[PDB]
Amino acid sequence: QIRRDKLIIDTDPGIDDSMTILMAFRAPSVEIIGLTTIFGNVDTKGATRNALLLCERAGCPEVPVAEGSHEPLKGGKPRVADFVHGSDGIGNLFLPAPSAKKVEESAADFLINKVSEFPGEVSVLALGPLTNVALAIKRDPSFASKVKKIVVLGGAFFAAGNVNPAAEANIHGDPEAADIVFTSGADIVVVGINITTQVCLTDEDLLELRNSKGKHAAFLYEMCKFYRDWHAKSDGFHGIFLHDPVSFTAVLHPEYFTFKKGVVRVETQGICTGHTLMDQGLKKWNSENPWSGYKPISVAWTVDVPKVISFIKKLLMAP
Amino acid sequence: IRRDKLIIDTDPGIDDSMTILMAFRAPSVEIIGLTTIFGNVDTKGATRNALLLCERAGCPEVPVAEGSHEPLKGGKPRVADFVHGSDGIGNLFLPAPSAKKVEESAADFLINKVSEFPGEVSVLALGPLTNVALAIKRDPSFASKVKKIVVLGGAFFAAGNVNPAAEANIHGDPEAADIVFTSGADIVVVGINITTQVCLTDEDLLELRNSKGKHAAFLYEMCKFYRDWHAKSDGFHGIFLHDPVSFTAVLHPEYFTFKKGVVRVETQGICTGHTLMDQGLKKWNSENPWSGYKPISVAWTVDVPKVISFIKKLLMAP
Ligand SMILES: OC[C@H]1O[C@H](O)[C@H](O)[C@@H]1O
Ligand SMILES: OC[C@H]1O[C@H](O)[C@H](O)[C@@H]1O
Ligand SMILES: [Ca+2]
Ligand SMILES: [Ca+2]
Repeated sequence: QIRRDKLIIDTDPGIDDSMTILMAFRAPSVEIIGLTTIFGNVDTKGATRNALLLCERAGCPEVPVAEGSHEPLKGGKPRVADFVHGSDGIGNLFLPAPSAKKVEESAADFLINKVSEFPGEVSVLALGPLTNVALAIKRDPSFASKVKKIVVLGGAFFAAGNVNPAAEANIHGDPEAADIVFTSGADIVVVGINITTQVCLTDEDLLELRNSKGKHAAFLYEMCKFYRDWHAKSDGFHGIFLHDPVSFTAVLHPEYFTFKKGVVRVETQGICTGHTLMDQGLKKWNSENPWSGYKPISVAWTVDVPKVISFIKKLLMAP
Repeated sequence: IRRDKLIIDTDPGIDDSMTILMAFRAPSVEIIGLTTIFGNVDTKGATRNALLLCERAGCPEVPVAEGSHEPLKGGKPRVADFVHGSDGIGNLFLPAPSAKKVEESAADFLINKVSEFPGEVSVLALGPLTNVALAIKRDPSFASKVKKIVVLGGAFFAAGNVNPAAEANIHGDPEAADIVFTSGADIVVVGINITTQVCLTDEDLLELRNSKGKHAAFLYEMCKFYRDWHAKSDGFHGIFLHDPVSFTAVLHPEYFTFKKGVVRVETQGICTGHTLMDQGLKKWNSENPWSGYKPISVAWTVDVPKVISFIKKLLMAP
């Protein structure tokens, strides 16, 4: 009935990625044109397996799943967040293998091809390390102008990281890729954990979800048991933060946030590897520095927490 | 009254000069020496200004010990002459002092005084931390014997002032700052996240010039250049009070709140000079560069009216 905006989700499912993907398949204003997978919460092969299973669970096994890079741009087999998302990446449910199969092309080929087929039409929601997006940008200098918005869940702006004091997980997963994306000149919107740690579902909210008429309520509640237990052990919070679902909310309802423009750079070496730092442009520097001359991006600054929670709950609890 | 022994390590420097003159007039403080470092001006220029400040305050007997001419990594340091003027005091070009520096380097002066009075000597660090790091490396007992080190430096979850990542003192010597912060000494750090909240407007500066303050004319004259830099760079008609706020933390810690946490400094890459604190509110799954070190105190909030009132009272005192 209503106009659908084309969206590619680049993801490492992942418990909150899974919640976001299932919400996105239910959003009537969205047309998911594909899922592109990356490592982080689980190895890339595990992320592809979960993405194919989510397409089957949502009743859309025809939605293409394109497998991305198995390692960051600097190389090396990545250590994955199995202590947060379980050994299978979805809270240790150990589900049977999907029947649907991934497409032949890589995530980077898929991103380039779709953006070239529908110029200015396709937005990218990046929910994991930015390796595939950086590969597309490096391979295609016209990608930045052809893509619509790139909404990124990543970074920690003037706030503690979540892998260590300096870095947020997605950026730490591939700092070089994040620096390439943020300096690409594309229309980028970054939602850091400085924003998403303000948006939580309590144990009571999780029980409300389990008791709801939500299409995937049972599955969402089961995955969230492991996820909630990690938040209790590590952050001392009884419930879960909503990271990937808040970035999806910034795609559909940017009016629930305020944004600041600024050049963003990523530290790629030393103790602060993975740190994201924005130059707001409020001070005139005496000399040039690593933030000089780049095109600024939009950084989520404040969030209307009740409006975001209401929107997420509505999609999760929808029959 | 009983006076707390204090060594001021400094790169004077316009706000360093304001702080030094305030410290010489504080009855609860005994300034046992000034140790100089580069930053706002080359070390030789900082020594010249420190000796001139001792003369101006009527205490030319106060020892001035010259410190390192370069940061620990070596090479000629960048000087903030665009902020503090070519002479480091706002282009006043005043005659050189009669008083002379002592023979001992700043690092050896710090070591010797701390060893003479274990647990009793405090250090107020107003510039890059090179001399303090040299004292820690040269004397393994220094960190345990110094009473407290109060540092004006860093930017905690806030923009730097040399570039988006780094505050000037830390950027001046990142390796030295990392040595000081991981030394295990009783350290208190006051970052520019705190001091950019404390300002003197053009009206406050005029009130100072028109006051009966002992050093009012000199302070106002130095601040002309300083204020012009703030107008051009920060878009603020007035000055921030950086070094005087750290001195206020020494005398009136009750005007601030502090958080404990391990602090590390980035020494390479685009974020060279960045200061980052681990608040310890999250249990990490595995060890990281903030693990295992002794935490330090980081100034977190400030009662701005109380700090401004204290600084103004000291600056305007006859
Ligand atoms: O730091 C949070 C992010 O890392 C993981 O990828 C989570 O799913 C989320 O995207
Ligand atoms: O960044 C401010 C500091 O740098 C300079 O040394 C100033 O005097 C102050 O100490
Ligand atoms: Ca994710
Ligand atoms: Ca100083």
